[PDB]
Amino acid sequence: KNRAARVRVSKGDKPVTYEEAHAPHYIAHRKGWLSLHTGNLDGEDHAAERTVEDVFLRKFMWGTFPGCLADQLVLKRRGNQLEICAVVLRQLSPHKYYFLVGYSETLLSYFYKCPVRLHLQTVPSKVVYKYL
Amino acid sequence: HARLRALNGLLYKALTDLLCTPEVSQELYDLNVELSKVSLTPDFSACRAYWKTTLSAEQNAHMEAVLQRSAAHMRHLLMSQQTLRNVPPIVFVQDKGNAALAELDQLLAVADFDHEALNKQIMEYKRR
Amino acid sequence: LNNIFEPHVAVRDAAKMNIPTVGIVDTNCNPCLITYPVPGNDDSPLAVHLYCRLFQTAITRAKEKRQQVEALYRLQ
Amino acid sequence: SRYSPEFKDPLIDKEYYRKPVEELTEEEKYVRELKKTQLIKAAPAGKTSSVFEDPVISKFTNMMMIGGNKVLARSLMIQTLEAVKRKQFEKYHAASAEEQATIERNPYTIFHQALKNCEPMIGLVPIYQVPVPLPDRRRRFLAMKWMITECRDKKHQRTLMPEKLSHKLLEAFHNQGPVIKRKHDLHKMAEANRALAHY
Amino acid sequence: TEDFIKKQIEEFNIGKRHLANMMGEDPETFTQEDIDRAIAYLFPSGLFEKRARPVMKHRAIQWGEDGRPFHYLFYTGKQSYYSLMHDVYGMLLNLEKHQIGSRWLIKEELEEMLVEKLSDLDYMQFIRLLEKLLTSQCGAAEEEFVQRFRRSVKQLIEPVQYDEQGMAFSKSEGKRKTAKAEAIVYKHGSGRIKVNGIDYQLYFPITQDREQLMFPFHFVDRLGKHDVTCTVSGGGRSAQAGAIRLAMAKALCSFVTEDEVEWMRQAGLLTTDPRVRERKKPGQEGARRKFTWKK
Amino acid sequence: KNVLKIRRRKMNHHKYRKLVKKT
RNA sequence: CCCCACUAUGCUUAGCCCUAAACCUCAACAGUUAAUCAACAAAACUGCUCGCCAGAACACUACGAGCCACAGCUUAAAACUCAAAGGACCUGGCGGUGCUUCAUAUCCCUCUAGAGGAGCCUGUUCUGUAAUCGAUAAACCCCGAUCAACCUCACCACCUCUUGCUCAGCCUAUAUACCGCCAUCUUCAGCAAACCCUGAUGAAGGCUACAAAGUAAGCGCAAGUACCCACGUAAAGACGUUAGGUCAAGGUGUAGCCCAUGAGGUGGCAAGAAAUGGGCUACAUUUUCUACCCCAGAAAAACGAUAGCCCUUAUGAAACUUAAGGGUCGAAGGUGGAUUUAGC
Ligand SMILES: [Mg+2]
Ligand SMILES: [Mg+2]
Ligand SMILES: [Mg+2]
Ligand SMILES: [Mg+2]
Ligand SMILES: [Mg+2]
Ligand SMILES: [Mg+2]
Ligand SMILES: [Mg+2]
Repeated sequence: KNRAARVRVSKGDKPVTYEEAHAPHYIAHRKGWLSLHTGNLDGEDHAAERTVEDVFLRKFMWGTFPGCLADQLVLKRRGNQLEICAVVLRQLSPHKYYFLVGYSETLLSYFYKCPVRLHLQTVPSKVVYKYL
Repeated sequence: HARLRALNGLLYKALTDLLCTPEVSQELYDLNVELSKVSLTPDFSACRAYWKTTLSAEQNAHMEAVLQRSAAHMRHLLMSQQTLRNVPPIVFVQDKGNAALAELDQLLAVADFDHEALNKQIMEYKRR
Repeated sequence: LNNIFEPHVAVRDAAKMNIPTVGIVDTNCNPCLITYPVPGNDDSPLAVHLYCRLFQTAITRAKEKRQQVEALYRLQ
Repeated sequence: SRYSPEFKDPLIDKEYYRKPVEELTEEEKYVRELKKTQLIKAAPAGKTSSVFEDPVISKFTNMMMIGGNKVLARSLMIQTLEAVKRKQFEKYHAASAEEQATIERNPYTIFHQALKNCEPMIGLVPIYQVPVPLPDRRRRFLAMKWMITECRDKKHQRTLMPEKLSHKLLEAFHNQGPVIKRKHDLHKMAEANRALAHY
Repeated sequence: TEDFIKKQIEEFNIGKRHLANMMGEDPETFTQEDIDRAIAYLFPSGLFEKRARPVMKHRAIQWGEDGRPFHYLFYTGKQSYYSLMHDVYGMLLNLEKHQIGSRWLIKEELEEMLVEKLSDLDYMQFIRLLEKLLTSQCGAAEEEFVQRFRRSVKQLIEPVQYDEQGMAFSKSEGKRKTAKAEAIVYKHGSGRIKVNGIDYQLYFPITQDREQLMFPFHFVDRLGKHDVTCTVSGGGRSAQAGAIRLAMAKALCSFVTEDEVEWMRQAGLLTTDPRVRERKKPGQEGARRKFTWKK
Repeated sequence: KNVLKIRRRKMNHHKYRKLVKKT
């Protein structure tokens, strides 16, 4: 059986978002890519660099916002601009959210030498697409 | 096995005697069914009587249906006559073998013209 | 009675759910669990038509009397 | 198959569409009307409306084909037909008028007659090798396969396929040759196993 | 409830007005097609499953606030199906007292029509009742009822054109495997066929390809009655021959009678052969050839 | 019902008869 | 057991013997059908009386007694031992056990091309080496590897280092601790929570379409989507099955090494007695060589090595071990057994 990036139904109680509820063979069909850059296009270079940067950004935003990210990040690259769009819970205080936004933006901009921006969309709770 | 062969012969004779009479039913006697052979299952679970089938398909189906209907009654009759103390269920199987021979006759009228095995291991062990 | 001459399961279900049941019971019926059994023929077309007409008239009369009473109270 | 089951095989026959309406029966008229509402498969590259199109020769060419080399198989078949016709013409011109009347010169007729003569009426199948009747399709396939296998035998050295096939076809046209002998041996074996045929 | 639906309707109207403002369109004539085009432009999603793309658009409850159901057959649990059966039975009673390219809709279509879920046996019962209605010499009032449940089950021909030289001609195209051909057939000619500017007997040394080219004209008995110019690209000799054959037949349809067009369609001269090379799959030698199964 | 009690009775009777025959 | 012959015996007379699943397994008599009844059996009881029973086994026994009985019958114990014995049901299955239908590249035959014969290539096993590991019937065997001359490398030999590139490290043990990613039936359509009803509310059961207690969210199939259609191929393919594979992708539980089971350098294997799997090239004339890319001319005992030897070139620091080319050699082989693979 295929065990890759799938959520197995056990009791119809586990809540899953839209991303988790869809198997990989649905990426081109029901859930667009979580990252958008030109590196993987035809004739374009630096695909590996973009992949490594995306992995580091995901692992860094996951730990910088512990228990706050509702779903996986969305990374967009436009020229040298990098935009991280994150769905976040409303558990933490807004002061801490703004502190983390400023800190993460400045640190990522200085680390990757690109004008990083971070857009947070707040939700009361993790949106449940279905139960498994 | 000898006992199976003897029982097969006895059951074939008994069934042939049964079907030569209106005893089972008038319709079955009117059908004039014939048998080629009778074979018992190795575990004595069933008794297959191979009855010859005529060329007519509808008549063959009618005869097979009547035989299937009367198989249980014939089994009871055999147990009543004490030809066998325990008679397994009787299954009437169509026999089309003679049809192939008949068609071959029709077409041919127009056709134109132990110790040694282990001795190897023993030899190898002796040499080794 | 159902089509196999057993009592309709709806009778037992309504008794379970405490729903009163009016019922036309023939000689072979079981009026034990029916709240308001009416012993009568249930096979003749005339009898069934009479029952349908009677219940229709009763319900229509009740509804129109309810409308009349409500209107009269409003006009009070 | 890329064709849905709704599709129907094409009917490449000009005479069918040239038949007058009056001669059509009620069932034939209904069939023609129904065909107007049915999807039709594309005409296969093998068969056309050509008056010289012989389905038997086309099937024989397909059987002779090795590794999809249809051009080579067609060339071998036409060379065989030409060789048969040339040998028949030589025999005709070298024979007297009385023999000339009997001598046949149509290669297609000779090919069909040889295949018919090589058709085995009855064959054998395990059930014991019980002799059993053969459907006409199986008969034609067995005749063609026997002819092709006999021509492909290594017993012939350095001789081209068209010459060997023409020689075997001419032999079979006169009810002689290895293929007719094979058919007679099969029939003899069926006669011998007549006893076991009751299985 | 209906309150939620009405709130959604008001929200959709307000959002439609905002969308019309954003696109600069007239808020009055801003129809559903305009809404869909605006949404597709503003939120371009290339997800293949069209149901997953963004969409801005406009089941119900069968009882009111007092708890009384609206339909008298509600407690059956299949009120739509049984109401339909009741109406059909009433029509059959009325008919009894007073005295092709269409098929019955499939169970899925019936369920969509009745917004309910029905078993196979229920569908068969309804279909048998409808057939009895049809066979009962039903009038137009019931024939329209039947046609509510009825579902319907010819080749277009290119027109004749004229060239600079003054000849009358038609042009068509076809394809076979990986070969594409475009053919031009003149109304009057002498049987000359030129492929890519080369005479056909020189461009097609194989006799089978020439027979394939002959097949369309020979079928309608028009050998030597036309002149053909074909441009074919891709594929092999046989694929090119088949593509040219299909294109020539399609173009010649413009000059033969409709009966001959139907005859050619029945002969397969007009159907495009969908048989194309099947892709090789991983874990097997070819399209279908598996690897040697070891033991 | 199972005849295990009857089987035990039969076995005991057979053994008793054998013992009586022996001695 | 079967066949034949034959005896006690079955029969009569006159006595004995007194045993049976001697069973309607339901004691005799009287009465009732009123609110049923553990189960099964033959619907449930009441009144009354007689006989009998008090765990199983010892035990249709021993002893005593009686009897026409003498290997008998009736009556009938105890000691030792056991935690059960037993009655009726419920759910049960596996059985090289038949019959009738079937399988659609599928179980057999039939169709085509193969494998099993030869060389070579490649993997495995064995042999050997000082010199990895994992894979091991289907579901391993051109497998991890879309790849090993050094590196890769985890192996071996020798030498070197000790808070070590790392707030160390370990390719050290355990896939029978796991995540992760998968095989397999699956070329399957079932898995199912949550309710409802039946059996007196027992282990359980829930099927009737002219329908009689089932409904079912959800999962999967389906559908939808990709490719060229609506077809087809992909993709998908649940729950379960093999304590299935991988601790050597990586992570991690447990346990172990810490002057070494860690780290580094130099050098080195990898062969053939042999068997086996798979692949390539062929054994030719439907062929070989050449032109051409399909109207030809030659060859035809030659056909046939990508093998062996030599040389050159490419890559590289390094070619003996890689690849390409050339020269030379022209061998085995002559369509291959049982068996077996794949294709609609
Ligand atoms: Mg009644
Ligand atoms: Mg008795
Ligand atoms: Mg008594
Ligand atoms: Mg006794
Ligand atoms: Mg005693
Ligand atoms: Mg005594
Ligand atoms: Mg070694």
